[PDB]
Amino acid sequence: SGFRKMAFPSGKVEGCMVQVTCGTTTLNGLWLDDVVYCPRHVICTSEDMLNPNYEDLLIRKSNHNFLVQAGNVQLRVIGHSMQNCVLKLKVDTANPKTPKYKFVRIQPGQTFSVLACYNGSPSGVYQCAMRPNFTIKGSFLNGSCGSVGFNIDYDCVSFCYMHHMELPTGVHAGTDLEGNFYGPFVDRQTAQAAGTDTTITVNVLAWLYAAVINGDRWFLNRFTTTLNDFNLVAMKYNYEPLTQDHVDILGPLSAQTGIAVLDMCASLKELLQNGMNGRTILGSALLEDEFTPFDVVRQCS
Amino acid sequence: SGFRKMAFPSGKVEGCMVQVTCGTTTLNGLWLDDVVYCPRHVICTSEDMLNPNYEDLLIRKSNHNFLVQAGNVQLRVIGHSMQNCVLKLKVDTANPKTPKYKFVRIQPGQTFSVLACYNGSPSGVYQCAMRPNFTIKGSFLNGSCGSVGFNIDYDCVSFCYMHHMELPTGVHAGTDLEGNFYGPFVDRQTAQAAGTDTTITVNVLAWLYAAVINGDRWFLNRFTTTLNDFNLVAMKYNYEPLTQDHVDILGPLSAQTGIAVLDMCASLKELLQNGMNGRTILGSALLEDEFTPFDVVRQCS
Amino acid sequence: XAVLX
Amino acid sequence: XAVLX
Repeated sequence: SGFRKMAFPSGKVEGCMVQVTCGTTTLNGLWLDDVVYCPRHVICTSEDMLNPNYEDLLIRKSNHNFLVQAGNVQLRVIGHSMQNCVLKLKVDTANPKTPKYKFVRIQPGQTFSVLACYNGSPSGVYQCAMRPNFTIKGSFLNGSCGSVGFNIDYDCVSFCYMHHMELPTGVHAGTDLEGNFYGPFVDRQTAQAAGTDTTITVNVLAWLYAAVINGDRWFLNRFTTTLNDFNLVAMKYNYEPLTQDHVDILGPLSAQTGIAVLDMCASLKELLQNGMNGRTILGSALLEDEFTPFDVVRQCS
Repeated sequence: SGFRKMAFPSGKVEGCMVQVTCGTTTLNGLWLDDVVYCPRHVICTSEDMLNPNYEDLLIRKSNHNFLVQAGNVQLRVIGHSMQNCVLKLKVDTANPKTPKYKFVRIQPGQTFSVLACYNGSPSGVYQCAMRPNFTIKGSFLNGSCGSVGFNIDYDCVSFCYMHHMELPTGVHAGTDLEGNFYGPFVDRQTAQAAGTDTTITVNVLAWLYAAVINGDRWFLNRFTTTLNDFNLVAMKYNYEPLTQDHVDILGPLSAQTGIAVLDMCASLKELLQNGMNGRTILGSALLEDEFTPFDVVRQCS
Repeated sequence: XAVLX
Repeated sequence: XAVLX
């Protein structure tokens, strides 16, 4: 038993991290087969950063403007192209450590592991959710750009996030591996703000089920509710509406615990209205919303 | 910015995980050079588990009683010995993926990453602290024994924990890599209980410094306190006494933030006496105590 | 009960 | 300000 915010084992991604330097700018890249993926703002200097024209900056570069370092080795860049906000550097050597992999664009509310990296060297690994406002609450410093987020299924790595920037609120923004930003953000140092966030309701419910699986039951009640009355309460507390799709996704957990989904919604409703009153759930005094139902099933088995 | 419960990248340890089967019992082992380390209760059946005599069970086994599987390959066991609560199986092949490594026995209050593994295959990675009562609050299911905990320094892996059992409270107990249990526990399915735990005070203070580094400051005050008056309050709230050694260890963080250690103790004192009153620190509504000062310095840089 | 993993 | 990492 026990329930932890658990990341995927990171070795298959560690094998893929490289350093990309253009001019005086160094960040991380992802080396898969004979291609290195990295944020395009590697071709920026610090005063190109308020309003760069990336096409202009890139037409003024050649292959030999880019240095790729894979641990000891230097990789010769033999081609370069831009796809949305990512640069693709074709190198003369296929990564011998390339895992089975996919690129995926995830939906808000889904979780993934981030491998925080600096100068091509992994620093740490932690679990994240894509917030409803398409930011992530990460841990990123200067030089971390190009760090990626991923899920692992069997032994195939689904890459879903590459890190590009930090918003004034301390939260983080980035792209899929095709270079399309999550959310409305753009890669320039202009005034940008995240939209109002909300709490991921289906995930909170999944975590309450994890609590029950692990023997935290003080929050259950004999009550129930309809989806609509629950959603009235949820709107009041800045929770996302609960869809019948969500209720169905919660099916297997409801079945393992014998607690109907709408019964657990009644428990969440009274948790929202009363608070915790000095008690904790799975070691948290807040309602946690960065575990999907699939995370709960995976970890609780 | 941002502050996450961050684990070490796990690839160097993933390269070392194997499956050990004896009779009908299968668990995980750690393959370093030409030796596999695993919990000795692999030589137990389920009704040997109330009160095994491990020396008796082991004298009745030979090398060919043990099967070691490293992914595809089977490793031939050419020797076996017992050291405290671990079995050491000498195999005919040195692990080609052996990292630079040390075995370390950690002090309570220190943190480490756990790579949760089943049948020799890593499942996930998460950060843990050794509690003052020498348990850890992990996430472990059947088959997870032999999973290890570790820190990485530069590129040397310091292994400090191997998982053996779960206590009735849902917490976890295990050994160093020489097979000595943390705490008073023994590897038999008898009535055992963790001692009363306490909160790791120096770690709470380090995390308050992390909060300040990241811009959470609502909890600061203009007050100060002496070590002794603070410790009176701490004893009242089941916090560990704060030593001058701890105060000194907090030196660099105090210096980066300009908040004297005893000033932060005054802030902790009023947090203990008043609660949070609906506010959070670094996304937690509880005072977090599983970040050491070194964890804070590492992640905040 | 302790439970061996 | 957004800040590129």
